[PDB]
Amino acid sequence: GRVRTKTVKKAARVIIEKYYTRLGNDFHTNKRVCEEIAIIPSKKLRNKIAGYVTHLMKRIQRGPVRGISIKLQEEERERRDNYVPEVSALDQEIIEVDPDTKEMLKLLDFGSLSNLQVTQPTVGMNFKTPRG
Amino acid sequence: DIKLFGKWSTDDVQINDISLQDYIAVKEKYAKYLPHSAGRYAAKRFRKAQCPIVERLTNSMMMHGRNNGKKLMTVRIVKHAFEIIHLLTGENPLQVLVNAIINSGPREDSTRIGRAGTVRRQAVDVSPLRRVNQAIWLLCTGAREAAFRNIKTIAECLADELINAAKGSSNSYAIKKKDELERVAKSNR
Amino acid sequence: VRHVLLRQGVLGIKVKIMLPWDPTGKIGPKKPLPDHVSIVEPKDEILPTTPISEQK
Amino acid sequence: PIKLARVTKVLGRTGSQGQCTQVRVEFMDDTSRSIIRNVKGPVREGDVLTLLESEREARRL
Amino acid sequence: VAQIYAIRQSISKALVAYYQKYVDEASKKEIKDILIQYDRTLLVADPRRCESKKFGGPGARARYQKSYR
Amino acid sequence: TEQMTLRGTLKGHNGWVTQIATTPQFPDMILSASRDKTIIMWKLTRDETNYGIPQRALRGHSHFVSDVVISSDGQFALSGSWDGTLRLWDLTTGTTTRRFVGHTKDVLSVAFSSDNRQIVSGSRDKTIKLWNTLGVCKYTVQDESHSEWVSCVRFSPNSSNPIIVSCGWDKLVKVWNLANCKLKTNHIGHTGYLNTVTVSPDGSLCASGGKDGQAMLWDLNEGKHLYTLDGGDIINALCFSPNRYWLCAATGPSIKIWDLEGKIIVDELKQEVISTSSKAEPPQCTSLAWSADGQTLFAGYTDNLVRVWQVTIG
RNA sequence: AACGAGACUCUGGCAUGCUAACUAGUUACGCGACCGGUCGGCGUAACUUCUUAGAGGGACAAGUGGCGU
Repeated sequence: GRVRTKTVKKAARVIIEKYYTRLGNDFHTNKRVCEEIAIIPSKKLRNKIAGYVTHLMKRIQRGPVRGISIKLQEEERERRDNYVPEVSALDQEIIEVDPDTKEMLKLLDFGSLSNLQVTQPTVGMNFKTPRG
Repeated sequence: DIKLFGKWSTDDVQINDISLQDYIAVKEKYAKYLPHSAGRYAAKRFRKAQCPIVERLTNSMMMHGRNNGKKLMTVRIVKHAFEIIHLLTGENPLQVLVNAIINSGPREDSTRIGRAGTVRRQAVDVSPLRRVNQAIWLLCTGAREAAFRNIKTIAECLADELINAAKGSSNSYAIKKKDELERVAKSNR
Repeated sequence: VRHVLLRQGVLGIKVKIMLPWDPTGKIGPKKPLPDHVSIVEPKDEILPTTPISEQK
Repeated sequence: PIKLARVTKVLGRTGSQGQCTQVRVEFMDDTSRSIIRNVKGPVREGDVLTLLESEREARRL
Repeated sequence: VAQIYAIRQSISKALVAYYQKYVDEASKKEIKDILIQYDRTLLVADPRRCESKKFGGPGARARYQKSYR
Repeated sequence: TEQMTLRGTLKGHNGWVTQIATTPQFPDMILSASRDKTIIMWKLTRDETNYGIPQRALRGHSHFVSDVVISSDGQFALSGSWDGTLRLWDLTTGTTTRRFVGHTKDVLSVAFSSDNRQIVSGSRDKTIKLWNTLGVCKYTVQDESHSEWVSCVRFSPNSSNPIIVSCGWDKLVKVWNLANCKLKTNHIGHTGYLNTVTVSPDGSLCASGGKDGQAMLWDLNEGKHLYTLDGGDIINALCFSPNRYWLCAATGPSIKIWDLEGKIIVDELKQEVISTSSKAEPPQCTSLAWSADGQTLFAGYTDNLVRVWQVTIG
């Protein structure tokens, strides 16, 4: 079959990671830039690097890939990670406590908290999985 | 427009069985002027279904060792047979070829299972492509075996079995093997 | 491959040397191995911020 | 009687030496009978099989 | 046989090139589709040539008969 | 008001239609270079079942023909390809007459002069080659042309002082003084490489697009970034329009025709009604062509065909 | 990380594109011969399709559609 060995895949991964701006989807202009960037002993390896690159550039539009790391995604993930909402998800006016949680807060002298709305506790003591 | 050997046309040839329709060639666009085509039919599986079955019969005509390369020998054997067929019947001689290939191939074989010397077979189906493959084999070895030490030539011996397989007679070597290949097949079932 | 004649008999000596690269200013072969792909280290593209029309 | 058939999907290739393909066989009488049969020879999907006893079952030989 | 299949290929490839060089492309297409529809070996060369013999046998693939004990 | 409609496709190629050239002297022949090594003379019947028929294929190239151009009269052509050659053609009998060798990389584009005697070409050798009408090169450029390839070279068809301009893959539109071989103006304004340069018919406004997707146009007399036209994906090609005063810009799968002084995208130009093969990429639009009257717009696509666009005045 | 595998080297296949051919030719022109035909018969020129052999191209699972966490 047609499996690409570690030489083609290692070279293709570094040449994506360093020169992502020049590479696109055409295998032919990928081959014309993979022979100007790199010094490959010639064509039958040059067309195999440029073909895995042409299969690897289509794999970058659909999301990240678990090897290489390129700085058009890794700025978008950075701006996705520095994302705070306007009002936090911990600012709830009605938070729900059990009966016994309120007793722990009264031990911690937090029975004067106004936002707590004690729920009705569960009527059945049914939590274990039915063994057998 | 396209007549085999420039004389026999293909428009009135009518395959009977639905089992062999997609596999047996010419009716429509496999019409060739000659059985010699020199094409790469063995390059993939199932590709030889799309070759004209006149070339199939020509190719299996040259089986034994002293005739193994001779294609221009066997195409004139088939051409001279297609005169004797037309004389002895009076119709188009391609309808009798598909009548012989429809009739001659078995429809239930036995697959061999046992030990070294022990035979306990079992009956299975027959794929229609193996039916086409084993039709032409029985026809051609019947023509080969009954022309060996005999004054009859190969063109007469091919034609006098290529009609006897169309008529379903049991004097032809082909139908004599098909009914026994199904008789020993039913005997296990 | 060479021979030695000792006291007791003959020895053979086989010596293989894998030579290195560095195109021949006196040493080694010119071309690299057929699987050694080298990649030119990119000088980074400087970031184009505002359209400057440099009429020179 | 004799019954004419069709091929839905080829399942796998069984037999002592792998000579038998095992095939999921539809009938041609608009029947919902999807019998499994043992066919000897080259088969692809969309064939037209021809059986003699149309009530047999697929084993592994 | 190999020169018959070379003559009929060059007749076809000559008429197609004449109709391309001194007639229009449309007539070249209406020739080429019938020539391709009959048999593609009237325009495209057959690229298979004889393999080389190897020691150990009488030809390319076949090997000499071996014996035991 | 003015829309863009389909009348048919010109299906005669096998590779990507790389670049189209049209002539105003002949309203019937279209010349479209391609990536199946052949340039095809078209003939426009404009009936219902064939808008265009091929007439005479021009075959001299051993690789992908990149850029074709027709002379000031409808009898000479000029082209280049990715084998480092330029083939001067003849439209009457359909052959070559001159062959321009001297490049060491892929000839990317070739521009034709108004006086039909100055032949310029840009290659992947980071060099620009200036020719006669015969074949001896006059001056080859190593005046720090670009640090990388030269993707498109175009003349300026102005009644004023002419100029020669050439973009590149180093984000730069360099302006050159013809017959004196010297720089005039740099434009450090593009992110990512470029693909094309077109020049307006007055000879004042050049356009230039690339991987940024934004047609950043400049001025040829003083060098101002006038309008920042926006697009989606890559700009494969750009061309102007003399009558309607527009700027034909290329999206990937579609075409963006723009009002220039108004900066309104007026039409979208695409055709996808299929759904079982739309899981992949839609085909790009590689080239653009504007004829004499401007009623017709031709585009070079990746389904090996050329689509015609009609300006329905409504 | 190293070797072996693969890459690699020779060979087959393609090129009316490049380089050139009296120790390979084709086409054309006269001559000659026998009935516009036939010349592997004779000499000039246009040129490399056929013949040679060099560089460089060309095929990568690249394209489309299915199946694959």
